[PDB]
Amino acid sequence: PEQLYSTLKNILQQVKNHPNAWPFMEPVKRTEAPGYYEVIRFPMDLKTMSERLRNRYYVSKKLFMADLQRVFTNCKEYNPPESEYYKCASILEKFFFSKIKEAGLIDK
Ligand SMILES: CN1CCC[C@@H](Nc2cnn(C)c(=O)c2Cl)C1
Repeated sequence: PEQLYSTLKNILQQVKNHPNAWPFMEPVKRTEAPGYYEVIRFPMDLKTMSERLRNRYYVSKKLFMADLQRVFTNCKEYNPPESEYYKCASILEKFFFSKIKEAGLIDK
């Protein structure tokens, strides 16, 4: 557990401090995206992920990876490809992928 928790903490740290992480630091507000919570069925953001991680809710890598991936896929499904949010999501998603591959967390 201690090795996994250490790895996941470092990953989320690097992701949340990335220059393209800013759109994902807090949950999407209804007022800023009317209808978001109708069309995006499972919202996720990095504050929520930090709360879940700190609460020791991620006893497997799989939940953590799925939640973090969904931050980016939600963004890239909702927003226009030419939007800054979409572009940030694409960049940060690639960073995320590099971090999980670096840690040996991809399925063998
Ligand atoms: C709370 N708010 C702070 C600024 C950035 C924003 N991020 C959004 C907003 N709307 N939508 C639709 C998004 O996809 C994102 Cl990432 C979230």
